[PDB]
Amino acid sequence: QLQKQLEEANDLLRTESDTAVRLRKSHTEMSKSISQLESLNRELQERNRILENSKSQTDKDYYQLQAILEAERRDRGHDSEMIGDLQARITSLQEEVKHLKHNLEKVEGERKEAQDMLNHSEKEKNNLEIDLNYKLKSLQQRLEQEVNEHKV
Amino acid sequence: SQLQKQLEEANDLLRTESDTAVRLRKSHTEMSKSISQLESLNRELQERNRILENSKSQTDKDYYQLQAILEAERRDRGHDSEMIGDLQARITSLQEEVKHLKHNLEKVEGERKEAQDMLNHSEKEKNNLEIDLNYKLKSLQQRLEQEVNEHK
Repeated sequence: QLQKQLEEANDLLRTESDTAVRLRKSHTEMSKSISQLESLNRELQERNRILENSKSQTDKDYYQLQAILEAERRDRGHDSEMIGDLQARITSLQEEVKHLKHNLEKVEGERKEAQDMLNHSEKEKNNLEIDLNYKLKSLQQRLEQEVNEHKV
Repeated sequence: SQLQKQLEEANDLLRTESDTAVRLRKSHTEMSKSISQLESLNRELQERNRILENSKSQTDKDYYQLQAILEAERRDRGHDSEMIGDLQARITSLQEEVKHLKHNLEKVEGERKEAQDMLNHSEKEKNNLEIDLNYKLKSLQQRLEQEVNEHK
């Protein structure tokens, strides 16, 4: 009868106030978890902020070494210009040497011919002087030998 | 009809209770959404970190490659500098060979000129001598033979 109807509402009202205790326990554990998670996510957010700046710093250091590389290259470039100009100057000097040598030779040849002509002129003139000297004296001797023939 | 009011309490409570059992079933589904979205953000945040750490690490590797390019290419500058010195030496030798040839050419051409002058003096001295004597001998000879003939 009703004794079986209240013995039911008994077991039911029990499990209800029972599972209400379990829900309250459920909810105090989820309060505790979401609070520890809010304090953890705060940490991961900060390690990330740090990572980011870290990576951005690594970038700057890379770029900075590139800038140094591109300056080196700019200098190695001036060395190649310089080497090029020394080589060109060398080439020019060499052909100048060649040319001057060839001129030396030629002028040296012309000096020789000149000296040959000079020598011949001097010898020819010398022969003349030697000849005239003896012959003129030979005239003066022949006249002397007549004068002195009758000197008493 | 007094206990009928007690069944108005119970009825009314089994509705306020059946109602907060539905506000819960909804609350819990709204929370299992948040938590699912947090899991999302969390996998995303973890992804960025991974990419960050990887991009950062590839940059470190590239940095060391870059440094190696600097060292390698800086050897080719030690050689460039040794060359510039050698070509600078080859150039001073040549500038001297030129200085010396230019000198020799000036002298050898001086010698030529002088030999040409001496030759012109020499020919002039001789031909003046020959001309003068020729004239003086003519008169002396004629007048002697004016007499050698007036003998007969």
